[PDB]
Amino acid sequence: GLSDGEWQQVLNVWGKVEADIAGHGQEVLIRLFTGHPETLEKFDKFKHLKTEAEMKASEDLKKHGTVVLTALGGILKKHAAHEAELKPLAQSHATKHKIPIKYLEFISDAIIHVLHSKHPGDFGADAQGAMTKALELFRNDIAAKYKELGFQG
Amino acid sequence: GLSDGEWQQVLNVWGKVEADIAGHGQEVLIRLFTGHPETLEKFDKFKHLKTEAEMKASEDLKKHGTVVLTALGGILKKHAAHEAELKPLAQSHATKHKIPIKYLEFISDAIIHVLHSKHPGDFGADAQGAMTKALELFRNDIAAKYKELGFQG
Ligand code: HEM
Ligand code: HEM
Ligand SMILES: [Co+2]
Ligand SMILES: [Co+2]
Ligand SMILES: [O]
Ligand SMILES: [O]
Repeated sequence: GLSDGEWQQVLNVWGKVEADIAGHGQEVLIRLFTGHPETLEKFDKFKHLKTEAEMKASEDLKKHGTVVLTALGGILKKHAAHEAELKPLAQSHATKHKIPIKYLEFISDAIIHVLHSKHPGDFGADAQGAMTKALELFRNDIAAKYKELGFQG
Repeated sequence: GLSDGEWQQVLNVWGKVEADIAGHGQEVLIRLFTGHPETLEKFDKFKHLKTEAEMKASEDLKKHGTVVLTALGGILKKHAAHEAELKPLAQSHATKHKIPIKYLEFISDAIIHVLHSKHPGDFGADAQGAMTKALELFRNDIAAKYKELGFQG
């Protein structure tokens, strides 16, 4: 896992990328295609390109390089924002509060019941099943952080 | 994982909680402590409450109810926002493009290389280490989806 300052280092350098995404995208695919030419074979519109000069001249490769870094940028920013909220929760529940995963199952059961009983119109079998799965994802994320810190519970 | 409609149910359902989070929180915690009393003994500020009467009467149990459901709401929203960008990318690259994990390593190395080259000033040893881990987490997320869909990456 990444520390708070590491995630901030990644967002910090990604700001520099987004400021000239067209050029960065170009260089990254040329770096890919020259270093590992088997990768060029997946791209119908590019596999004809033989040299760095032809690849730099390809408007298609330029535009796809931007499509790739735009998508990556968005996914890393989303990953970082999930971690900024998950990490301190996991940290405190592990080391200070000392809450076994089982107890998080208990509170998950409670959340489902209170929701069924207070908002049954908005909480059918399908929503109840959706909310059940979402709370399992939340506990598995805490659980994957508990193993990292070596918290036994 | 969950379908777009499932997440939308969870998010709809969450809306009805945010209308009265104080009350919802209070009942979840009271339902938790009555059902499983060992959970009350992790709260050094609530373990003096013996009855449901004392518990409904606690200003701070109620305020802690709001803290729990707020944080849980926040984290599930960020979880869903990450998935919504991971899923389509994993889908297309597994089923249509058929891109093995190995190739995602190559493009990861290329991004790191071009950032070392073009932006040393925002990309020293620590920042490079940070990005290396961040792209590892990205590949793992993709690899986890590859398993679900049956694609051998
Ligand atoms: C960080 C890594 C990557 C990102 C963020 C990324 C992102 C994308 C995006 C957004 C698309 C267009 C929408 C889509 O089809 O899903 C795309 C298309 C594609 N990607 Fe990737 N990709 C990555 C790595 C790779 C690698 C390593 C390869 C091949 C070696 C690859 C091959 C392709 C191909 C063939 C297409 C279709 C191109 C076309 O039809 O014009 N991707 N990629
Ligand atoms: C959905 C599940 C849970 C969420 C979202 C959650 C969230 C939080 C938050 C945001 C805090 C305050 C910040 C912090 O210290 O980390 C907190 C504190 C705490 N949580 Fe949790 N929690 C959950 C489940 C549990 C369970 C099951 C227990 C115990 C059985 C527990 C015990 C505590 C304790 C003891 C504190 C310290 C309270 C104090 O001294 O004032 N949590 N929780
Ligand atoms: Co999560
Ligand atoms: Co991710
Ligand atoms: O790509
Ligand atoms: O909590």
